[PDB]
Amino acid sequence: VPREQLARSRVLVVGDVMLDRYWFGNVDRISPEAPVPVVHVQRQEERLGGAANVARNAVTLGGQAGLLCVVGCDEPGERIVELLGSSGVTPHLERDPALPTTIKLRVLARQQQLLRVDFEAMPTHEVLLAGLARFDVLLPQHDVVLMSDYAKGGLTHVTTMIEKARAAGKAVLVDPKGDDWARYRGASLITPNRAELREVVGQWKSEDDLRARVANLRAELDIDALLLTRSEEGMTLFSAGGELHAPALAVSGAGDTVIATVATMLGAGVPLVDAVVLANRAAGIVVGKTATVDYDELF
Amino acid sequence: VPREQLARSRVLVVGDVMLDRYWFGNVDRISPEAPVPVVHVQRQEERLGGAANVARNAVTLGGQAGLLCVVGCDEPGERIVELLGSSGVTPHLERDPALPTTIKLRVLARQQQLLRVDFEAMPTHEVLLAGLARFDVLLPQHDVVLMSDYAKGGLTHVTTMIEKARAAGKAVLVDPKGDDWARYRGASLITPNRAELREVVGQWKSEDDLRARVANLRAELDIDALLLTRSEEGMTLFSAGGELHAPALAVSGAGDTVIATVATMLGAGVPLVDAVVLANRAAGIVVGKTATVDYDELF
Ligand SMILES: COc1cccc(OC)c1-c1cnnc(NCc2nc3cc(OCC(=O)O)ccc3s2)n1
Ligand SMILES: COc1cccc(OC)c1-c1cnnc(NCc2nc3cc(OCC(=O)O)ccc3s2)n1
Ligand SMILES: [K+]
Ligand SMILES: [K+]
Repeated sequence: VPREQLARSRVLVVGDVMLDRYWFGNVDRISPEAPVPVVHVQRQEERLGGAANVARNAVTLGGQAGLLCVVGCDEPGERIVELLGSSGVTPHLERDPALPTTIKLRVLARQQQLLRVDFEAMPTHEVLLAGLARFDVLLPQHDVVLMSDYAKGGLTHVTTMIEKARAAGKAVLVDPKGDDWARYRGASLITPNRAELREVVGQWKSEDDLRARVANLRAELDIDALLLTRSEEGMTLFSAGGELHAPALAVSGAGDTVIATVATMLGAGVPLVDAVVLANRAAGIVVGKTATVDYDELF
Repeated sequence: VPREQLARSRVLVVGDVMLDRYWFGNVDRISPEAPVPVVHVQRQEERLGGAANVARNAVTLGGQAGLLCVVGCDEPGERIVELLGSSGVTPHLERDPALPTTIKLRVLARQQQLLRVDFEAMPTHEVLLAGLARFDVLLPQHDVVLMSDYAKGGLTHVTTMIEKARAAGKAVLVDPKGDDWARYRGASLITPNRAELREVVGQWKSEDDLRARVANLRAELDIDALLLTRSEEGMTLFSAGGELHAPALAVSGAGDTVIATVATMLGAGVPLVDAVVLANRAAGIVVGKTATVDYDELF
């Protein structure tokens, strides 16, 4: 794929944005107030998480990406904005002064976690409808929409967003979250892993059992295709015209990398099966480094 | 004491400033990455700590207070500045862009601590000498100096500061920290508790044993008086002209309250024994509420 063909590939990433933050410290003593460790923090690292990382991958492959999401009026909010600007992602953020920007803080010492700390809230109804209005404006400016769900509240109106995108002839990719997929109704492609697929469809016993177990799930959800990631076993694309398997070639943030690759490819006008094939090579690489596959490495 | 007599009582608080911060959250699940709790934080509280709280008490009694200390060029730095301005304390901060502002973060859930997190560093030699220069300028503008030690690095040059203050006929009060008190040499009054006194002087068996155990410690440190706080047993002022005991009348931040009261009183020109007496009443109150005794309650 010419780097100028996918240069005009426009992907609109929509969903839950967050900041993955880490504190590394030393624990030498116990607190005088409680029977708990004391962590003298020596350094802090951070990277874009959630939908933000998904959008990060579309750019490094040579394409363009936009991020429709909600942040708060706080420090991590400012930080995401800065981190977005320095990664090539066009930001389309709604600000909720009452919302804390989603952040997952890990506290570590001796290369071991002691605690995880979350900051998160449900966006106000007012804010969500504002974003939905932005989606209307942003839709025509893009070739494919990517729904990155993390159950934080950003994809409350995903069903509506999907039906608007499909009505404009734009593909809708969904990175799932949870056991309720009724909201993903009408989506072009949905990309769960083996664990994620179960809780919706249950456990199975043969690729012929899994085969039909996927067929009806696609049939009752107006979902045209399902891309099942299987780690060691590779991927399987269940498209109603057939199936396509792709083995590995060699771990974190790989799910973000595969759906971003498929999205940016489709936007570049490359066929689905080819897009899925490329998503496998991109997958085989980021597991060898979070990471973002460049244009030079993929081809 | 007329509220206009102590209105012109000027206390220069010097030492380690910090921010006491608290996170209250809910813990419902275990992290997918580690066998550690996940704390969804719902609210945050904070108050001035260290030397800052000591300076806070001098103002609420009607007097004036100044704070010579070191903060960093960060968020908690800004926060202390704001918290100082809204408490009546004249700030005299040195900024160290390489230093993290000292903060003690408690994470809690279900009214129970899970972890404490510290941010702290040693001030650069350059910064410490800058502050010492400020002390020279600030000394004449005050009636009494208060050394609030927390072993964070702010009182590296305390011995010099003490000998300069005493040379100008200004009292020097010391709130101790640790087993090395050789640095407090030349101080007017030093205010440890029973636990703090031991590690320097060891354990004792009779007020006559403790009596002489204090006498020599005062004699080898050019320290004129020691105010021993004994909780339930009250206080004892060991001044070489005699002793003075003051029983309780009825818990946290009480040590800050007693030494602040003594300091602000001496600055108002009230005698030592009277100042110590008043420090007992101030003590008997804050244990009934951190807290700051007002002028209306003390008298
Ligand atoms: C995250 O991927 C792996 C993880 C473990 C072992 C692996 O194979 C040696 C892989 C791997 C490496 N390269 N290709 C493949 N095959 C296709 C893929 N399987 C997965 C599975 C993924 O997530 C697994 C999960 O969510 O548990 C994410 C991306 C891919 S891409 N799998
Ligand atoms: C912090 O004070 C108390 C703590 C526990 C019981 C108490 O008596 C009922 C007291 C208390 C209350 N009111 N007056 C007094 N007596 C004089 C004082 N003892 C202490 C002891 C202090 O700290 C004790 C420590 O550091 O462990 C701080 C201030 C005073 S003031 N003690
Ligand atoms: K990686
Ligand atoms: K109190």
